[PDB]
Amino acid sequence: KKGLPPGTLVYTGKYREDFEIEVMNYSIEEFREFKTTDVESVLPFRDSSTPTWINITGIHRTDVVQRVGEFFGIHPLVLEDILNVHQRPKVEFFENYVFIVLKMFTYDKNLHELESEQVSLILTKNCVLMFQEKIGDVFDPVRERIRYNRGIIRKKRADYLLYSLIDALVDDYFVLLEKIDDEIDVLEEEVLERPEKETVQRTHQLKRNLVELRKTIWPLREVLSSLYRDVPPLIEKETVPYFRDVYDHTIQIADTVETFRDIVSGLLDVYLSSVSNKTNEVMKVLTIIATIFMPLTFIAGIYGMNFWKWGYPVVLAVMGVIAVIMVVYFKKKK
Amino acid sequence: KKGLPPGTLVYTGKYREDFEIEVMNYSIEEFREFKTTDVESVLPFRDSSTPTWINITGIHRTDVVQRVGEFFGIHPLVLEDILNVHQRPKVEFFENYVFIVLKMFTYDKNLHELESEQVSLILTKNCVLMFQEKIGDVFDPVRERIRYNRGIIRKKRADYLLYSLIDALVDDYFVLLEKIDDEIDVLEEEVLERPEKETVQRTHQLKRNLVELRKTIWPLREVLSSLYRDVPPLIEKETVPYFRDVYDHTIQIADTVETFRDIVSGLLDVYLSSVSNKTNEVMKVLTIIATIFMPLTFIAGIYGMNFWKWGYPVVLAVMGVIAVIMVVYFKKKK
Amino acid sequence: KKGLPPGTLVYTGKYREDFEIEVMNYSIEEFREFKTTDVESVLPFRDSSTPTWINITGIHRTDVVQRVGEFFGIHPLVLEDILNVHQRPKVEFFENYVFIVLKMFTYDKNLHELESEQVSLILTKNCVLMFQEKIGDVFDPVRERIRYNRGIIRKKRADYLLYSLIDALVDDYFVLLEKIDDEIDVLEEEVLERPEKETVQRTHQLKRNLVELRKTIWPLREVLSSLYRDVPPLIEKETVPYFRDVYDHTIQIADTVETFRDIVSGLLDVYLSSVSNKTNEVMKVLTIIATIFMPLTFIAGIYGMNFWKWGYPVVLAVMGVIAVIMVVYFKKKK
Amino acid sequence: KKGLPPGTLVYTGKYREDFEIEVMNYSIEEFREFKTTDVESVLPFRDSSTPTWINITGIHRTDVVQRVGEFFGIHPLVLEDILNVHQRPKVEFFENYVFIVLKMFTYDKNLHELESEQVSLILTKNCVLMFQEKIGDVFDPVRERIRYNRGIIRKKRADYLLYSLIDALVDDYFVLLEKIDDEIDVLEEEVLERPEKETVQRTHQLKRNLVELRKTIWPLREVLSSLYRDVPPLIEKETVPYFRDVYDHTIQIADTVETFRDIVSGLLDVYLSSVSNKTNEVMKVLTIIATIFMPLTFIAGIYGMNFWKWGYPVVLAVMGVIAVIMVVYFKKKK
Amino acid sequence: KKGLPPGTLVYTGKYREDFEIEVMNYSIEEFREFKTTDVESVLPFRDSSTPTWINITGIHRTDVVQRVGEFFGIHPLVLEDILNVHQRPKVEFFENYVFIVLKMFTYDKNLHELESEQVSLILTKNCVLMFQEKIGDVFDPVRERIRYNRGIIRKKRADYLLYSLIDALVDDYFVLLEKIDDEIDVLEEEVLERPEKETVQRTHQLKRNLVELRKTIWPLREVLSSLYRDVPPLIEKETVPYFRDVYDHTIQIADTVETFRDIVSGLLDVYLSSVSNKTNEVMKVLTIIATIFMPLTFIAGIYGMNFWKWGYPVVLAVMGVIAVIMVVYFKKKK
Repeated sequence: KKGLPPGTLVYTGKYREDFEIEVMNYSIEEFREFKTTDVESVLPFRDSSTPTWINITGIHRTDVVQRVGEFFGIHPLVLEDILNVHQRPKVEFFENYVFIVLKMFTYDKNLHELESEQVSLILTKNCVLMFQEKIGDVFDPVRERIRYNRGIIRKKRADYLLYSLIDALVDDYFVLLEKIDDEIDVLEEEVLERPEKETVQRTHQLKRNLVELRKTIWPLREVLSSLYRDVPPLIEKETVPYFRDVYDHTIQIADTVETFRDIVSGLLDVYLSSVSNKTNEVMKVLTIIATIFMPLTFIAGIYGMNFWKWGYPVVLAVMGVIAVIMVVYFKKKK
Repeated sequence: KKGLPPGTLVYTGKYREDFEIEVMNYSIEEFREFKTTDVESVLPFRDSSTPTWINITGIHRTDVVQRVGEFFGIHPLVLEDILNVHQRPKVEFFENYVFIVLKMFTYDKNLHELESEQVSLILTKNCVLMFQEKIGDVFDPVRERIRYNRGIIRKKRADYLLYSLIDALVDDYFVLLEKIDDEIDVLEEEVLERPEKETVQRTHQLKRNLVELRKTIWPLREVLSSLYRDVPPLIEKETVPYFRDVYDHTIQIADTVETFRDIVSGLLDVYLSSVSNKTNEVMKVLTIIATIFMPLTFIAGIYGMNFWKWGYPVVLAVMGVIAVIMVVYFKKKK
Repeated sequence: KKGLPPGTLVYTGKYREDFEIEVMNYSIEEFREFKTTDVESVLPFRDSSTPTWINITGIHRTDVVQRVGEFFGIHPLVLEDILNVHQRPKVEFFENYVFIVLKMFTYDKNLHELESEQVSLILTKNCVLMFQEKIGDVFDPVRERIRYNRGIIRKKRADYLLYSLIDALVDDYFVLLEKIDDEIDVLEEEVLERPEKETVQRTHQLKRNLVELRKTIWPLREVLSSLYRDVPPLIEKETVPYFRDVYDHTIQIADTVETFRDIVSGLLDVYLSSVSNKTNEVMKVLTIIATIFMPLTFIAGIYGMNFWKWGYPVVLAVMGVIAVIMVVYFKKKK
Repeated sequence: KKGLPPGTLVYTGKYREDFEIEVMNYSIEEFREFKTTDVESVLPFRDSSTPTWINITGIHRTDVVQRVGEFFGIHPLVLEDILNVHQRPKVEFFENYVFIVLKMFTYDKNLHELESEQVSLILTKNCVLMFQEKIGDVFDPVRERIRYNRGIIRKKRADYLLYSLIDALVDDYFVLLEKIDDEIDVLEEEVLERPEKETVQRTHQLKRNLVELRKTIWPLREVLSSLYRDVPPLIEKETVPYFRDVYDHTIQIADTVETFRDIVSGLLDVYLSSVSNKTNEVMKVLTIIATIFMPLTFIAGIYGMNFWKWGYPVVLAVMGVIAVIMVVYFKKKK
Repeated sequence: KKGLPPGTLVYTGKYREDFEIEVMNYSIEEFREFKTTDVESVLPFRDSSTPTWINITGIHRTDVVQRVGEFFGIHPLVLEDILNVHQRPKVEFFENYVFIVLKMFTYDKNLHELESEQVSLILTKNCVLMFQEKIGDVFDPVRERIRYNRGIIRKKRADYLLYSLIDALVDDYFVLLEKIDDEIDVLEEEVLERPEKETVQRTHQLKRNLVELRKTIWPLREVLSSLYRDVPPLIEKETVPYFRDVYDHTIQIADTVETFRDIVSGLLDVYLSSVSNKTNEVMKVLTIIATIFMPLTFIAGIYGMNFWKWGYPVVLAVMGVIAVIMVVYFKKKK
């Protein structure tokens, strides 16, 4: 089911398994990280001048979110939507904090199905609050840039770090689609030249799969559309243009998914075609052999009477000619 | 049946049974409630210092609705659109009172097709006038929060009471959709593997019911559209943020309804794919036992002539060989 | 067959039968009504202080229309579109008069097909000029309101009179949809279960009707759209609220029509399903009796050899075994 | 081919046979017309204060168009867009003249498909420069209005001359669609009751043609859209109101085209229905004579044994009873 | 493999074969060109007072591109999307340099499916920086115009040279469409009257290839829509109108691809009719020879009784009578 209260902290998902707090504070020269299971050890990062990313992996522990929320000054309505996993990826704007909800898919090969967790992000002063349902993600390459000063992540502010985690999750969508395209191509070829039972079963799954994505990606476009024109954390022409490379990344997917659904729309029709092509050929064999073997067992049936003479190389000779008379007629359709 | 007069008080619904006036007045410290059949006793509540929730259930009583409209100061054209329950969910903005028309869906499981009542809301000064068609609703959580002081409902003003009732009403659609989801997931799956008579029947009703739903949800989103950028009795940064967690809740439902229709649209094309191959499976059996058994019923037919000697293990030997030649020939289509 | 002149007065319609000029002049207290064929007797009303409604039934009298225009002050371009019955319902806001083109459908039960007369309206100073193609209209209740002092038609000015008629015309469309709904709600039931010759025909005609209805209601809503954010003669806070109830009524219709088209769209798809299964109903009986009786007409055909002895109950015993072997095999499809 | 040059005068049309220049100059009481092959005899009509309609029929003569453009001061890009006939119907607003591209369709009756020529219209000081590819245009009624001095064509200025032609060009489309309506009204009838081989050959040509028009009419509507809210040469109190009845006329066309395409849309699906029902009619016949005459040819097959005696009217009595038993079973599907 | 780094420089295509730098510098009377394998030699062109076209064919050399970037002050984020060939055709606007990404199509005739290379363009001061993947392009007519001094390419500025290359590209899409046109116009025919196995194969591929085009031309028009109401380097009344004939052309393309997509849309609905019809032709032959011959193989079967006397011409007379009855009965279906 769903929820019924007015605005309380309740988890909706199904990852009541893991709990970690992977914080990675870093400036221009120094960086420190630690993976703890205590909130009192990570809260003081609030008024820290050094850019800090606070990852909480295991949002089943409600009280922890409430503890982090009441301290940072997050309004009740927002903290709820962090735990409510069936929410529409959105962008909420307030006076002192920016709130963003995102999704992260993980697809299984061969067996068709995809399940996702809700990655919640919040930007305040110099902090990036991250929220996951389960352990393990696709933020590993972002961690790598922090750990060994790769690129320019160390040089930049906190909102860049946000935009670094966003671009990396959008990068995962690329890989996701890149994994889907290879899964369509050959399996879509086996629709025309290998049509049977589960061939349709696997198709309806893809439509559902594609709808699943487009309904999650469609608002992702407007997510970045509202963040391009207003810019509350400003620092304009360094973060904003970097954001276009992420917007070009999101608009890319938008039309890329419409490409798959557009093809799979007319893909189910192709099935009936290659099946109807074999409907007629099974109708052909059945008709020819009834067209010629039916009159000949009929002329043998009346000959099978037993209550004029002549015929063995007389009737069975015209029986051989009439058999050829019907074969020639059967090449005005082949 | 439809209307004809210029704009009088006529009830078009078919619930002329129940009638009970329920009023719930509360402040930050006190709480009072009662259930009566007299309208004169609920009138002085118009100019109350403390927020008041006036629930008038069973509006088939024409003059009773009129009595409230005359006292509170509600324009006659609106009082018509309350008794007329076939209206499109809309939001009217007046200088004094706020008017909202909403729907409440009661869905019957297994046996398909749905019926709905019209919940009309009016917000003036510090009162919320609620108009229902029949006894029994989904606003019990609101009642439960007033009665035992749960959440923050007591602390806030009169407009929050409106938004509290709206949150409970919108949360019903979640369950409504969640019930339709479980009435498709296990029924759509059985469309391909178990296709029969009532399989096409209940398929078309879903198509009807989804359209019935989307044409009521589509304006229901727009009900909140004007209820965002205008907001006359504002109290801004208290109701507006709470509103957004209902606007993102109404969009979620709206787009989830689109997820439903899109799958059901091309669902009937899948049905023909489940038949096409099961038409050809009946074709393969009908052609084989006519292409192997027609030439052998013909050879026995010509051997039935009774007007060369030799064969019993000579002719049946070749009739068996020719029968095997057809087995090899029927393995270029499997 | 259409028009080619620069812009004069040619009646393109098909009702070249009747001609009557009905006039209803009323105030807050007095009321008069008279019917005449003399055009000279109905023109003095142009400068009348009291509101008046002039019905010009049967516009096939080209010269009569020319007389009214040159007197009331009607630009020839506007006069032309009135006799041009193949017009897109529109609203012209000329500096001194309001011009509105409309449509009125009368439906035939059982035997489908629809036809319309173009009801044109003009508001200037204190008079409403009405135009019809034939005798008979849906404006009977309006007359009943003026004659018997019903509602608030006597008390108001001349623009309300215009909106009274428009309210009546829209209310006609409400019954039309219900009549069409009742010609689908019960006819749809026999589309799936009684599949015959004309069953396909009516689907096409309803699709034709709904399009011939769509492209008349789609602009009809936009007629009021421009008539919403403008109104030159105005009296806003006394007309705008009234008019709105009609704009909510037309937007109800606009959606209602799209509701029908949406159902009837994939209604023909259902028809092939009501055939594919019914083809396989017959495919069963045809295959059964040739799969069990074809080897048995073959084993008895080879026993038709006359040129082993043994059995009457020796072969008929295996004939009963081989027959049952095909009865067991035919329960992997049922 | 299309082209490789930057912006030169190249003719990609295929009507290199005719060459005539027709000029009509008038004021209000006088008018002159002459057909000449010289361009130096028509150039001095640029500085003519009285309205001049210069028509250049057969633009294949490259340099002939250039001489007009060089003298009247036409910019290179437009000059090419006169000879390049594939151009998308557009309207160009420049500093000293108004340019308009319009298509004229010639429809072939019975035998389908249609070809087209490009008409170019340039409006300068007091001239309307017309361009054509072949002798044959729907501008005759305009000529006849000038010749016998009909309507009000004389009284007005130059831009009215441009609008007159356009109004007479739009009227051709009313007839053009009228010729398509009938090509559907009569042929679409015999689609459901005359299923041949080349029936689909013509149906597909409507799906080619209805696209051919809507790609030309779509810009046409918008060609007037911009010609509504702009109008540089002004005299709007007689030109703009006249324009409106050409704009509604161009909307009437656009709306009717998409009325046709929607009926033709689900038309082909109707064809499969009339085939699937007639597949059942043949399925009904093919089963009976194999459901009754397959077991009866079998009982005579077991009586084909010749290696009990009893009856002739005893066996044929049970052969006749079993046969009528199957006649009763065949009344559970009809 | 897709991208994972932050915003560095990596080639993503497949053509890591060639490397050529081609520079064309000119003015009113002068012209220069050369092919160098050294990058340092094409650097001082940035500050040339004369317009220059710098082509860097073979971008895979990351260092070469990086060298040009840091020299021209091109921001890394833009430089990425140059080597990142898997992008959306977009237009960027900076104060000093203008950037444009445009796809270029190469099509193989008869044997379907196509391949593309990304052409990057950077305009700054008086230079146009082109970025091809492989040797061979569509910029030949331009090179012809620069050397021989054809047209007005010499007389205009640097931005015109960018526009001269753009029109040369938009023109190639006309050639691409023309090929695909005849790859459909004649191939569409031979699907109805020539139905085969691989015929459905290429039908689906052109469904995809239309998406590949339209989902690349759709934003290729937006490239010019943004490049219309902007004009940073301007040169106004010279380039502004020139652009429009490149905009009108790219509109034509968009209106041409949608045309195919609308015809090829329901092209497979025709194919099921090509089956459905010839299914029933085969159904007619299968029924007749079982409707005339089956009741006569039954009479001859019961006449094959061996356990009345009379006729050879008494039975074969009624055999002929019944055979005729079935012939007359088959004239209610032809």
